[PDB]
Amino acid sequence: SDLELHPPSYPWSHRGLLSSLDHTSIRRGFQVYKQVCSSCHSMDYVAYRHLVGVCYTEDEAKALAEEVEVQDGPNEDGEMFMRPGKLSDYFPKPYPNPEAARAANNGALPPDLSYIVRARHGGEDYVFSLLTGYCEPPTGVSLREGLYFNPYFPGQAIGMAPPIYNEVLEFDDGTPATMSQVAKDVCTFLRWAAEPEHDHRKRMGLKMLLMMGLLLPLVYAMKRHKWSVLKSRKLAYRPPK
Amino acid sequence: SDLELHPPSYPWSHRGLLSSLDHTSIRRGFQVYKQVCSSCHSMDYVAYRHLVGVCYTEDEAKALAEEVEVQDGPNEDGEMFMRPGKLSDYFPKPYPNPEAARAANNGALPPDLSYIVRARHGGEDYVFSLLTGYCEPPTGVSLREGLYFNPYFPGQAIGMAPPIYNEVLEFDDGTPATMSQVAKDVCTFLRWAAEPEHDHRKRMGLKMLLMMGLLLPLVYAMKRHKWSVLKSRKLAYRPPK
Amino acid sequence: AAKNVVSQFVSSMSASADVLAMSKIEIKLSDIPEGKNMAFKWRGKPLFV
Amino acid sequence: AAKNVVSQFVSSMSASADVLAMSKIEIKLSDIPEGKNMAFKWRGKDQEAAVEVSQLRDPQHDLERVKKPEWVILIGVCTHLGCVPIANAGDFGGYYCPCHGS
Amino acid sequence: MTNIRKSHPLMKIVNNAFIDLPAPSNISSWWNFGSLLGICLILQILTGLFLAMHYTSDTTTAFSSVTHICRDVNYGWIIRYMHANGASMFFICLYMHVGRGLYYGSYTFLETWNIGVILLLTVMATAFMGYVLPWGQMSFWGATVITNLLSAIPYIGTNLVEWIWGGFSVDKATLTRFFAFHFILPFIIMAIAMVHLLFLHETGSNNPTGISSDVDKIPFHPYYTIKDILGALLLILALMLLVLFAPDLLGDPDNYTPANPLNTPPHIKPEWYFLFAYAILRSIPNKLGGVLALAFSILILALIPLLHTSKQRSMMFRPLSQCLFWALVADLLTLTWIGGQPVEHPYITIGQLASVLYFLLILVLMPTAGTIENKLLKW
Amino acid sequence: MTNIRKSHPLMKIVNNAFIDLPAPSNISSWWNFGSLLGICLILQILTGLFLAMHYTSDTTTAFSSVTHICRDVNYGWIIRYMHANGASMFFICLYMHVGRGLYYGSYTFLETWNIGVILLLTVMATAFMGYVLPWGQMSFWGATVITNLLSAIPYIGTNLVEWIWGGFSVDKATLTRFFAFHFILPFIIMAIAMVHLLFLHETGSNNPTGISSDVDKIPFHPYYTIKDILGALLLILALMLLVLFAPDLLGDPDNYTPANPLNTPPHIKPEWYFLFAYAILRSIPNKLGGVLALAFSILILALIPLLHTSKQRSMMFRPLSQCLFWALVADLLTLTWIGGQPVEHPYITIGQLASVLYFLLILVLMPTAGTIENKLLKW
Amino acid sequence: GRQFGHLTRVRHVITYSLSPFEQRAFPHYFSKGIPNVLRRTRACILRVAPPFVAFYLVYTWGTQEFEKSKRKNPAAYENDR
Amino acid sequence: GRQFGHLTRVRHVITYSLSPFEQRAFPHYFSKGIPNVLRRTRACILRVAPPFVAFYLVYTWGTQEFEKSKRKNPAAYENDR
Ligand code: HEC
Ligand code: HEC
Ligand code: HEM
Ligand code: HEM
Ligand code: HEM
Ligand code: HEM
Ligand code: FES
Repeated sequence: SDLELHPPSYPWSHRGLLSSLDHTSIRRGFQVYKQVCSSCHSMDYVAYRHLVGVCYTEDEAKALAEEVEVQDGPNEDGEMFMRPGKLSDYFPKPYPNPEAARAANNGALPPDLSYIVRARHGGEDYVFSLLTGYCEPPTGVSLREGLYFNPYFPGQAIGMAPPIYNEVLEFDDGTPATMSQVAKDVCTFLRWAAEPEHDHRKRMGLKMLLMMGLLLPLVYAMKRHKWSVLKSRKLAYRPPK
Repeated sequence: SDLELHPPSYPWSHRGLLSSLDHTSIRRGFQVYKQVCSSCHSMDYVAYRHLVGVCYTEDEAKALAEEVEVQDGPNEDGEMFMRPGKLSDYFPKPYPNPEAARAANNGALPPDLSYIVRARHGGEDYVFSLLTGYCEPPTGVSLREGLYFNPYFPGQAIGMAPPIYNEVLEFDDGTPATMSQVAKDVCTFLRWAAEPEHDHRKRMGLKMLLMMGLLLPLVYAMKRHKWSVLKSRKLAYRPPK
Repeated sequence: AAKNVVSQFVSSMSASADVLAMSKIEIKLSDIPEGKNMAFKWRGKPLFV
Repeated sequence: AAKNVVSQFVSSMSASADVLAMSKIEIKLSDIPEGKNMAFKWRGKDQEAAVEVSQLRDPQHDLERVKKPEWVILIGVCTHLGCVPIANAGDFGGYYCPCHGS
Repeated sequence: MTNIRKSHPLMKIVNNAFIDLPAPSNISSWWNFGSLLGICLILQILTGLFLAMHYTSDTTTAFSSVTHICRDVNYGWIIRYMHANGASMFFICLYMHVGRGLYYGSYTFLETWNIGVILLLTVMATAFMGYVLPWGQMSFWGATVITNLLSAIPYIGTNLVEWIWGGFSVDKATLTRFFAFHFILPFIIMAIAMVHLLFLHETGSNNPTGISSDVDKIPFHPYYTIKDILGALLLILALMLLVLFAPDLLGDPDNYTPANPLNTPPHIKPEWYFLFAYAILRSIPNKLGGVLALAFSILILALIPLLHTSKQRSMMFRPLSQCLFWALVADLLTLTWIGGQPVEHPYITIGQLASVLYFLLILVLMPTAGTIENKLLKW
Repeated sequence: MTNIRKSHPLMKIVNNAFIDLPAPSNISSWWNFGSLLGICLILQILTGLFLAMHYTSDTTTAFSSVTHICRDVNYGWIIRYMHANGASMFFICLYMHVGRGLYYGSYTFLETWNIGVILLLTVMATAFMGYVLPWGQMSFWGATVITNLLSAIPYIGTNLVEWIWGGFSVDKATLTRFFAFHFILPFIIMAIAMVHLLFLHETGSNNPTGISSDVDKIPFHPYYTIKDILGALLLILALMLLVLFAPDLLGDPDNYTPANPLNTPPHIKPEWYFLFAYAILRSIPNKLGGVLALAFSILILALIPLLHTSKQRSMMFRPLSQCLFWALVADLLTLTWIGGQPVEHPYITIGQLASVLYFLLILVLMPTAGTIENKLLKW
Repeated sequence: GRQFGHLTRVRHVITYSLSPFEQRAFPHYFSKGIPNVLRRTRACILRVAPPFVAFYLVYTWGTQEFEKSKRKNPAAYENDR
Repeated sequence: GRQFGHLTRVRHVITYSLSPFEQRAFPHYFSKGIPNVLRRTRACILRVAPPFVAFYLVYTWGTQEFEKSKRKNPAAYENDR
């Protein structure tokens, strides 16, 4: 029975219709996951195939891929692998198992974030706010210890300790790392996640439109051209009477 | 390029049309698997649901089931468990894995025997012979060490060491255990395996037959009853001419 | 045979004997002192008892 | 329309980014001398290794003594052998000849 | 018909049920719909088909495959949405086809109606199962609800639940049974489609004016075919426009959440178009009451032709009833938004209000009105 | 047609394409087949359908499900075999329908033939995919062969392989693509079925005697309907008799062996009915040669109506050709057993013998014969 | 019978028409048609719109009516007791 | 037209028949029909059977012809050399 707050709508690089994603921040925001969210929340669904779309050179992310993986491979010739090899591989999960996952976070179940944007209502500003907002417990409230008070959380208490502060990290660029920037630099990343085709798919939009304005007036011409006769009728009642 | 031998057709308790299976030997032959074939070859497909069909009392095979099973159960609240509980469970495989399986038998791959009857040509006498036959290497032949010469095997050399000798075991009954008996007592067992409904399904056979002889002459009567007129025609050409 | 066949049809879709095998395997029921919580496996939702 | 349009439906059938990962990059492996064995499958398993991916047979061909270098193997191998071999059909007799086994 | 390519194969003689089908002069775009309907049906057929290829129903695995579908499959993403994004459009194509029905009251054609009736009833049930396929949470519980809604039958209700279930749960059988049905089913609908057309070609088309137009007719092949050509593609636009720019707009159902049998979402509503029917479920406190309320609620359509009392057909010459007609329209549109909300009291009463309001509109008012006009009009 | 329940719904007027369909007097049981055919088609439809429910195609899992099917599913075992054991019977129902064709040479009806042609060609291809479903080894390699047989096209052949494959292997796409096709397909056949009937009801039936019977005809509803009633159920007997007592008799394909991509069985032959076609594949040393040999081999049927040279129709009055007719029969039946054997020279030559023998029988002898009879018979 | 032949009986009607090429696809389309908008847009608008307006009120009306009902607990009872 | 009416023209044929109840479903079925077996069974059997007999020979003929060809290696070459 919390008043459900809604995030103010922010402009974005992608916000507008034809507005695209910018990979520069996407590259950075990856590192964040490479740094932070690999703690608990996973993303299982994307191969290392990102390469050039996130601008990664074939070698760049391949060699980047190489370090990520590396587990066993010697069980009586039955294996998996160390050192992924190709890009098809996915991320190691920080937990093998919800049992292993939840207990580690002590009753909390970190969700997989792959599509989570499309899950939660209200787009990215949901999280960016949820990133931003942490408030001082009001007078007359208490929390479960792990739960940390943000009105953005639905029950407004979350076991997630605020990860982001100004310069949690250093970006790949060397850009000065800032709580908001570090936060805002990621907000493009998952927005990309659920829809890799996003950038590409918009092409058809402009493609179809100019294609579209073509034919309709054309059709609209033809139709009338036929109907030109019917609406041109005359009638004459000239009875022999 | 071995001359392919064919097993002489033996009579059986089930051989004839209405000839049923007898569970007394089936109960025994189970123990054989419970003794022998659990070595390597598995059968994955049947629950402990056998109970009363193989005559096992509900408790009888349940308590019998209880002993058979399986490992562990303590992995952070996840996994399987000890002591099967219900009958739905299947047998533990002596090998986790074809890798584990084949190497253990050193290049040989023991097959699962569940349907194997229906796989091999020539019914049960295929195996019973293959059980029976072991011959003395002819002059001018040699073998792979594990391979043991039987003309029944297609290449006529098999890594399976002959399991069955007279009184390998003691039957559940206490029947004196005999290589042929021990062999022949099993030959009904798998014959049952691929077709549990076998005994039951035959019922419909006699059911339909007497049902069948009913209607056809009946139909055969009716049809004619109509055609009675047509084949009764006469024609008269009485031209005014 | 209409009563054979129409029936033998329907009862197919009805229930898997193995699905039936999975109703209330939990029997237990003691294992647990008075107030002392054991657990069991219900119709497939967890049960504290 | 259709030229783009029908393509899309059709191309779905065509191939997938999954097995697109095949066409060995690895290969890499391995054996020593005889073994053979020496197969896997992977419908293929550049090579690379080096180079190679010409072929010898299916299932860890892997080359003709890898042109005398490595192969696995490197001909001889166990019964019958690597290329000639024979090891042709069940398993005799035509081997990998041809002529020079390459 | 000398050397006419119509009769040479006997087949094309049948094809003269179209070319020379006479047609009425004055016709709203509102008569595009009948032909417009079949359009969606076709275009669909392909989409779910090629989609059917890479997808598989296996209770553990199935949903996972879908992820694979829009991502690694050639153009997998455009396709999923297509089959989906047609669906609602198709339904809006539906009601309109109905919509024309009463506004001109063409239901005078008698069994044809009843055909048009049954034809529909199947269709909605179809995608219902179709909506299970994605295996989302909302799917899962939504599935879980309605069968649990069924059971209330006084004596025999019980088994039929676990009979359709095939167990105590929502598991495999419940699913993969349907993947047949949600698939096998629509064809028979197509088979049915032609039948619904046949009867119409007993009598020929109806008009706007409730006036037999027989004095004037038109060869169909030249003309309405054209207006079709226009009317057809127009659909595609928004259909293709929604899909790309704002795909998830009508994708209001949010769950790609792998369905947790234990966990329950904060909210369960069926997808957009059910909801008024679903809303009316809430109304009756009697759980059984709402059932005979809900299912019957649409069955009223069968009952309309019984209540035509007037001496002239098309509404457009009876102004009074026309009010009711619209009056009913929003009343439908009303129940939506109420249905579009949870079960708090201010809505509840409001929801409780329009229910009995609803029937009165159709069941009494409409038949009541025309009588007086006759008297008013001296009939 | 006063108050006749035929015209009251317009629909049942169509239903008078049957009741009052006139019919020939003297008719062999050999005319039961046409109606007999559709019988199998129906009974099938249900079987694979309910079977489709518990089964799933997933390359790893799928076959496993089947084991579950005949075992733990209610009456699962009777059902599998049914759908299967109908199949071959249906084919033997097929050729007979053809069989009547030439023995009375009714193919005089022209495009109707061509219809009956295409109608078939699909059907065999159908179960071909259907046979993949069990995922047995013999399925797997048998599947693996024929596509690998396709590739020999000089320029474009390559891609089409991996195009139909959807990869370098036999894997998922190859399978689960088909589980659509092997399923979706037969309906359209049923749709096609009626068409093939229509044309026949242009001219009415043909006879034994090659003599227009128009002097005498019979109302169909009373009589042949009866002989149907008999002729229909008779099938079921052996059909139900084979299935229970000796299920695997025709179950000659032995593989419940989970298909090993690496491992190859000691023998690969397609199932029984292909084999003569498959046999003829072996004949040509040219791999391409056998292709244009194999596929064309059946296409000859299209070409028969071109070669009718006689002045009287039904064979039963031309004794000489009748020999060829039978002479051809065993020749077919011959290729079976040769096809039923491996590739070993005494058979090889023998197989190599009947090939060119085969065409000569049809292609030359048959047209050659009748000419002389005319002259012999003073025509 | 033949769909057009036996339709009806009609007497002493006369029809006049041109080739479509004789004329244009926009015979004063703008000028002539734009007035027509009103006579139809005014015709029904008397009969149709108002019911919706009532709805729209209810939309805000009940929402507002809803809103207070929960949103503020220290309303009927303020946080005093 | 109407299928039966306009079929053909026929003149001065006469037909004679009874109710089916007037007679039996087995008017000397056995006695009368059993001879008929032959005249049909003999009619075609002249024209039909023999080709198959040739086949059946070939069946055994080639099989036998096959059999030696492999079955015994110490045949053409005995195991001497
Ligand atoms: C402490 C390990 C950890 C860290 C580091 C971490 N997550 Fe959190 N996260 C969790 C856990 C556990 C929860 C839920 C806490 C609870 O349930 O009380 C959570 C909450 C969340 C939630 C909302 C919970 C939900 O159901 O969606 C999101 C989204 C999320 N994390 C993503 C992130 C993001 C984004 C970051 C980087 C800012 C991040 N995680 C870093 C473990 C972590
Ligand atoms: C030594 C462990 C072992 C024992 C004990 C054993 N099996 Fe064997 N069995 C094997 C292995 C391994 C092979 C194949 C040997 C080879 O491939 O050279 C084999 C051969 C067979 C075969 C034929 C191989 C095939 O492909 O079908 C069958 C059938 C079989 N076993 C079943 C049985 C039966 C019946 C018994 C009881 C008489 C039995 N096994 C006991 C391991 C065993
Ligand atoms: C997808 C479903 C349907 C399809 C494909 C379909 C198809 C058609 C077509 C092609 C026509 C002729 C053009 C027209 O009059 O609209 C038509 C007319 C009609 N249909 Fe259906 N229809 C469908 C649904 C329905 C339904 C649901 C009903 C009634 C509940 C219905 C009742 C009618 C009626 C009454 C007509 C004649 C309407 C008139 O005279 O204007 N149809 N339909
Ligand atoms: C009017 C026609 C149809 C409708 C309304 C319909 C309904 C649905 C629904 C509700 C879904 C799930 C919605 C979603 O996934 O977003 C769906 C997807 C699907 N439908 Fe249909 N169905 C129709 C015809 C078909 C046809 C013709 C096929 C197959 C040839 C089919 C098979 C499928 C399949 C396989 C899917 C999986 C794609 C997916 O769920 O994402 N349906 N359809
Ligand atoms: C399952 C496939 C088929 C079905 C369901 C089917 C159905 C029928 C039916 C009901 C008839 C009328 C009764 C009869 O004359 O037999 C018929 C006749 C005929 N069909 Fe088909 N038929 C099938 C296959 C074929 C094929 C494969 C051909 C030619 C290749 C064919 C050509 C004919 C011909 C020529 C006739 C008329 C034969 C005569 O006058 O005796 N049909 N078919
Ligand atoms: C003349 C009609 C049909 C034929 C000849 C045919 C062909 C086949 C074949 C060759 C098999 C595998 C053979 C076997 O499993 O032993 C099979 C099984 C199957 N067929 Fe069909 N099909 C036909 C119609 C259908 C229909 C109508 C369906 C589904 C409604 C269907 C779906 C299936 C399915 C699901 C199986 C799985 C059962 C199994 O493979 O054991 N087929 N059918
Ligand atoms: S049914 Fe659960 S609350 Fe109404």
